[PDB]
Amino acid sequence: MNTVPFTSAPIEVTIGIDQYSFNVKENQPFHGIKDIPIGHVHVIHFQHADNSSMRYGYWFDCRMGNFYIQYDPKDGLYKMMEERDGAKFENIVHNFKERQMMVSYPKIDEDDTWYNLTEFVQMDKIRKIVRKDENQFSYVDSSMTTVQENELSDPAHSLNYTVINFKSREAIRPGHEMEDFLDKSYYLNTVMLQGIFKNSSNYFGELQFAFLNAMFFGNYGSSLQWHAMIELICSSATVPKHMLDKLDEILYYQIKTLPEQYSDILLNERVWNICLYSSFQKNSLHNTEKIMENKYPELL
Amino acid sequence: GAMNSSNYAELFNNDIKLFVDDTNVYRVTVHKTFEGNVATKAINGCIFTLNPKTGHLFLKIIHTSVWAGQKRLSQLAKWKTAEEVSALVRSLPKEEQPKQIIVTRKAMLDPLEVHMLDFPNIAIRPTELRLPFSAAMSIDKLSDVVMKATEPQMVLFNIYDDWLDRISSYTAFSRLTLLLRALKTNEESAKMILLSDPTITIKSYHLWPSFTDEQWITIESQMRDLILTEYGRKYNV
Ligand SMILES: CCNS(=O)(=O)Cc1ccc(F)cc1
Ligand SMILES: CCNS(=O)(=O)Cc1ccc(F)cc1
Repeated sequence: MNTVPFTSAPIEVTIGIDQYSFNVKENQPFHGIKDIPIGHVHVIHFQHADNSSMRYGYWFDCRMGNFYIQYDPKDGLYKMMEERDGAKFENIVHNFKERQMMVSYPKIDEDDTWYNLTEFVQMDKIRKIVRKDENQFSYVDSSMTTVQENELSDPAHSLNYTVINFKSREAIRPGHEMEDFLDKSYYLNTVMLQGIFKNSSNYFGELQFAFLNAMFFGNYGSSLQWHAMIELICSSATVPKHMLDKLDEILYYQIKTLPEQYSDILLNERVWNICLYSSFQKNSLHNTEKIMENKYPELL
Repeated sequence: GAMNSSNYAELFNNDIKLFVDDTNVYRVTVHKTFEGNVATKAINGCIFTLNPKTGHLFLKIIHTSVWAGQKRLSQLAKWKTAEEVSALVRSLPKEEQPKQIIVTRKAMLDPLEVHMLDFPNIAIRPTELRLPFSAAMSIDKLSDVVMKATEPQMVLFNIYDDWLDRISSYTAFSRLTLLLRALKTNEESAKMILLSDPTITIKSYHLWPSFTDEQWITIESQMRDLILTEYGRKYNV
């Protein structure tokens, strides 16, 4: 069980750690988060009390280094940094634990929620979408645009999600126009799974990474990416059976975790109605359809 | 974006454009079977592709053999339309290719966009105008060539005959749409107007009768009356 130590908390802030959150008051004696489960990526995220604008945060994996948070009064945000001196770090941490200045990652033993939301998310793959090669952790915020958004403006500050475009030459084989547009299996299986992503583990990972950035940061381009990746599978007549079964589980846990009050902005009516009720896979997502119908029947 | 009453003169500027109407591509007669079920029999159809500035009509005849063994024919017809329009564009010299294609029905937008991906600079546009191009098969010479076709064929016409020698494109399009609207609302009457008088011939190389300027004014007035009349007989006013 690992720890993320904070130099201090100089400004009042709501801090998220994965699906959990807690409020810290201005200058409260808060020195970080302990008992973080090893084996998963994690995200630590922030919303300032004075300017709820810009939720921002950091994706990290404690197996890759020792990471701490220190507020920067010049740039006005809580920054993640890596400490390379393992012994100085173990020392500052043991001290803060002894003084009980840390919150404990509050995981219920029965609860597999975070695993289920991050099954194909890993820190090395995350860096292929969010780029800052000099750090082992990745910053994301509410306003960052995607490569596809930038085509339709700062490149370094962009989420490189794989561009999916149903009315594109990549999606449509010359001579198979109607076939490929009405049945996206060649785009899904040949172009994306066999050519770009390399397997379904990578496709599922980008789909999951897109959802979590949409949910935790209100990142609109990530929401677009999540829905496009769902729609590409649902609009394919030929999908491996194991992929459909896994997608049903992935979406079930996403819909389960979504805040009820954000469904209006985080769920696209057209995509979900098309996916659940019109698409080739309308009958292949039993768990997702049941939770959607019982939790958000208005959207449908 | 969409083409409507506000931007109407754009049709007659010097940017090449085509209207595409797919109404008459998939045509059927509905009938009873020996067992008392209902079946359809396809008949030849046509794509109506028209340059409104010059009157050039590219009439691609759709022979019933294209439907043999195919399913979901009304959907296929939209994609077949888009395939044939794309093939027409590719066949034209670059300087004759359109800058915009206006589809008369919004269901043609995605099929045509997908078939024209190789032409990113050709705009595919809908329209809010309710144009009467479905009535093209009420022009006797067009109906005749479609029904006689034994194989896929493209036939070129000038739908304005020689009118552009005497009138502008705007006026020629207005006359065409008036004639077609009349033929659509009451074909028998419209055709009686156009041809009751047996002293006005249709030239071999033309589609419509050889009316003088004055006769066109009478004709046009008679078509307006017809349209308002039928609008009366329809709504009881
Ligand atoms: C403030 C500088 N200290 S340090 O260099 O030892 C790295 C570190 C800082 C704060 C922590 F909570 C844990 C580690
Ligand atoms: C073409 C890029 N493929 S990828 O394998 O990097 C997708 C991916 C991105 C982020 C993840 F957390 C997991 C997977």
